[PDB]
Amino acid sequence: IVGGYTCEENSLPYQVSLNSGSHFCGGSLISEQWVVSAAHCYKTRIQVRLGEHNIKVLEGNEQFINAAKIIRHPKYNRDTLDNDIMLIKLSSPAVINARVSTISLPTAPPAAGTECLISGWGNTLSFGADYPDELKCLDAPVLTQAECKASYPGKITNSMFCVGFLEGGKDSCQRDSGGPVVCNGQLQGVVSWGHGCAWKNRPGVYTKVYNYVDWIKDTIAANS
Ligand SMILES: [Ca+2]
Repeated sequence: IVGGYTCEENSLPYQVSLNSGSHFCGGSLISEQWVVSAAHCYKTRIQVRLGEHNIKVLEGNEQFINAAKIIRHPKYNRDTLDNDIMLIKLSSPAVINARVSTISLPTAPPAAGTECLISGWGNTLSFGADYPDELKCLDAPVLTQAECKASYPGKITNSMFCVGFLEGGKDSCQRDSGGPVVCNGQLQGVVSWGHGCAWKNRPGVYTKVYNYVDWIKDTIAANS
């Protein structure tokens, strides 16, 4: 997250870190045993880290649980990032408590102009890279589809929407990928891509979670 602030500790209890030696992506806990992330974050083995604030120091609220199933959307396109979403089934359920808990799936799409909360342990620089120890947060609005499309002409599919600031300065970034965009208490987006981070006319592009609620339901039911 570029241009954000350090979140209050364990104030986003649905935020997870995907770890494969180091942190590499975010995710969102949607039930005791299931996480939503980006398909481009797939690896064959993933450890999910819940209850984190400082990802470098064991503070006492962490739960580390291996992924048992890692299921990309079957229409994920690895060139265009169309359908950039995946589900992770934990090998055992997380213990739900004040510091680890779920985020609701969305009941409607978010309107343009809605203020959302984006979070993660991704890069904090617009040129180069620096990764933080503590979870970062960003308050940002949903942009119109026309703004999204004008920012990335020919690249915005029907699974994508934009959130951010066309003037630049504040955005998600590398290793925020897979993590949440929450608007009015519902998971509306998955951090997906952009050109650079926090550049003018290059807002973040996010997967439209609302478009996948039925897919999530069905996939979970079939893998239970
Ligand atoms: Ca920690």
